[PDB]
Amino acid sequence: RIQMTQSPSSLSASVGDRVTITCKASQDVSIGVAWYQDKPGKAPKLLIYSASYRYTGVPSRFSGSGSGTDFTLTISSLQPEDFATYYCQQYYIYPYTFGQGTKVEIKGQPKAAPSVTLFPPSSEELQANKATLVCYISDFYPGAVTVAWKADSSPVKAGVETTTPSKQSNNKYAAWSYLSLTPEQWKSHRSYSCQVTHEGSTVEKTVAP
Amino acid sequence: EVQLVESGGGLVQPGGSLRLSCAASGFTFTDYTMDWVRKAPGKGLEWVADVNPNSGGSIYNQEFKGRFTLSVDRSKNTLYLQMNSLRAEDTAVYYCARNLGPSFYFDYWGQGTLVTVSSASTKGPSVFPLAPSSKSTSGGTAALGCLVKDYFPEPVTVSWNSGALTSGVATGPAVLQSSGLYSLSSVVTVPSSSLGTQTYICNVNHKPSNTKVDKKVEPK
Ligand SMILES: [Mg+2]
Repeated sequence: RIQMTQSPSSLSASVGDRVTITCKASQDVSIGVAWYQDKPGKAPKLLIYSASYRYTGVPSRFSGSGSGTDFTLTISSLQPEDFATYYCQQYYIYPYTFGQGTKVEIKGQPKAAPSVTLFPPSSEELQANKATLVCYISDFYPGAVTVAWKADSSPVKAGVETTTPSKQSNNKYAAWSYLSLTPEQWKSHRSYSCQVTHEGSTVEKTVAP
Repeated sequence: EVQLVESGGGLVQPGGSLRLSCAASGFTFTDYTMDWVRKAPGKGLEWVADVNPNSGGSIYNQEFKGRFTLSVDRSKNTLYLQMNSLRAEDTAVYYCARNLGPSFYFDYWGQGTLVTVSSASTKGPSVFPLAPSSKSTSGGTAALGCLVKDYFPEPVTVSWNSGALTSGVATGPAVLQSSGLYSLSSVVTVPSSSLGTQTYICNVNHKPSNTKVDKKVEPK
């Protein structure tokens, strides 16, 4: 029955920017609203309760406001460590509905071209009749890349899987791409390459049996 | 401080049953209300159930009534969530949490446990070394790693040297392959001279198959 409609779906803002996230309750919930911060791999952390009360340890750049139906979470001066998904929740009326979340990303941080490390198939894997090349892409910003693979000089698209870039630190991303081959395909070419495009420029690494 | 520790996650077949537990410490267990809250992929947070550790009386969200049972063991400060008639839609990270009185906001949370509801079999990983060499060395820093292939369900965890090695470690999210199995890798960068003086071992834990693998990664 009761809904908590949170907005926007996501936002990207620079370090030092003021960011605002809103939530609309479908009925009057007075000040019975809480806000949480959720980072990948970690449990949600309580930031705010009673709509505007900051929990122990929470930096003062976080503030909440509103009462009745309209609620706002404000971050006055966005910091790199604020990269997370934020959730509103109303907590008095069953079933204590959470909003759908707002993903906050940081833009405008120093740009960095990727490093590319390409690992050949291990001898153990080849002996198990399998082969995987692992392309490890690191220390890049912003966190968008595209990956292309080559067998000798020509494109290979079969057998490729690539991760979505993950933030490794307050400032850099990593990503992985995998090329699955047969041991015969691996051994029969002069080389294979992983070519990473980042902001219109490429870094390519090559391996050979 | 306050601690909440879950156990019980893993793979369950559709229609099956699974019991989670939460071990609480660092507060008067009977002074508070205990909860479970879940986070499904793509979906946000959903409160599941709460229990009064005194009476044992429980309240459930609509979709869990008659299906889930919350219970407590006062003597070992432990809460039990018994889940029956599970569906693919119940795949989620399950958290135990704490609230006070009629304010159902949660100041303390457990670490979460991932429950995957699927008709596929569990499958432990095949772990292969990604050997350091001159070809993976740049500016005197060598990259080495481990490739954790073909497992199901998530998750796997990876540490290095039993947790003694943490700086320069990058452990990637998993990829889902066409085979329906996951793979991930962990890569660590270290000084080239350390390849002769330090042993490097990746410690892989795949709790859903009760499998641990410690793979020595040797230079080649
Ligand atoms: Mg999290």
